[PDB]
Order: sequence, then structure tokens, then C-alpha cells
Amino acid sequence: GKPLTEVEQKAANGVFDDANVQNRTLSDWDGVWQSVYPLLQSGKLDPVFQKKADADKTKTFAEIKDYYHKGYATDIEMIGIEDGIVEFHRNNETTSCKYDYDGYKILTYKSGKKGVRYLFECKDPESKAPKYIQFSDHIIAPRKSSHFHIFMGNDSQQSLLNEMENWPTYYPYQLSSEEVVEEMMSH
Ligand code: NA
Ligand code: NA
Ligand code: NA
Ligand SMILES: [Zn+2]
Ligand SMILES: [Zn+2]
Ligand SMILES: [Zn+2]
Repeated sequence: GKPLTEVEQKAANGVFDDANVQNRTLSDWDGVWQSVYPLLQSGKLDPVFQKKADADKTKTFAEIKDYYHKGYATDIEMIGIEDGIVEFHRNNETTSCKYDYDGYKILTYKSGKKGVRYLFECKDPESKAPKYIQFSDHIIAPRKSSHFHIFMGNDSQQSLLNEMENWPTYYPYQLSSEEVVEEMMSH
């Protein structure tokens, strides 16, 4: 999409006022999405971790890698979103549901940076998909997503709000691996 404005870029970097946060519809995440965890597993994220580790004098390669290892770990390799339905692929198995939007929650991290979780819930008694999901993607108002983090669970939304360490990360499926690493190198 368009280059971000200064304000949007500050928002993407966790600086924004709560009054500027707006609701978003599920279609912002429409598409087919690939988990980045297999890139980590195959060693393809080594140069990202090397770059980050070289830049940060306070962190070693291992600490950076462990951080993203804990972050990206998931068995959900693919997520498809269309027509109000989210479908989750785990090995050869699929689940799906027509998710109902439930608003957003603004979180403040220890650093004082902030982030917005967009909440959805599955109320279809026949579905085996996660009852609760939350999207977080460095965007606080309607805009098609470039990559997203998703929190998935069956217990409560607060349970997912409490999750800070694991944030399964998804990029558009149409991107080649080189393209994904290229984007990651710039973050
Ligand atoms: Na299902
Ligand atoms: Na799941
Ligand atoms: Na992130
Ligand atoms: Zn370092
Ligand atoms: Zn991200
Ligand atoms: Zn992106």
C-alpha cells in the first residue's frame, strides 16, 4: 500500500493516542497467509538474526534467536481468510469458522510502547476452530494488513491479552521466501 505517513509510522512503532484507534473489519486480513516459523526452522532467518544481533550491543545472536523462536512457534502453517470465514491449516487438517467481531483492546507494553489487538469470537457450536482469536499487525485503523500476528485460544479473550511471548506470524502466501526475508531484514 501507500508509504506510511509520519503519524501512521509512529503508530506502527507503538506511539499513538487511544482516541486515534479505530475499529477494523475482518476483510483487512482477507487473503491466504503463510506462517514464518518454517523459515526459522530451515535456517533462512539466520541473516535477520545476525543483522539484529550485530545492531544491538545489548543482545547476542542466541538471545535474539530464542526470542523469535518463542515468538514464531506454531503448528498452524497456513491461514485462509475470505467471506468472513477464517480457516486454519494444521498438517493435513483444517478447521474454520465465521468469526464475529468483538472490538479492539489497547495494550501498553513494559517499554511504554502500545499495541492494538482486534478481537473476534466463534459462536458456531459446530466449529472446531479456536473460540477466540486476536489480530495484531502494527496498524490501528482500517488498512489492508502486510503481515499479522495472531493469538488463538479457547478459554477467554483476557487469556490471549495476557499472552506476550508467542505471537505466530503470517505473511502473504504469494510472497516467495526471499521476498519474506527481504521484508523482515528491513524491520
Ligand atoms: Na471446523
Ligand atoms: Na489454533
Ligand atoms: Na512484530
Ligand atoms: Zn549484539
Ligand atoms: Zn510484526
Ligand atoms: Zn509487513
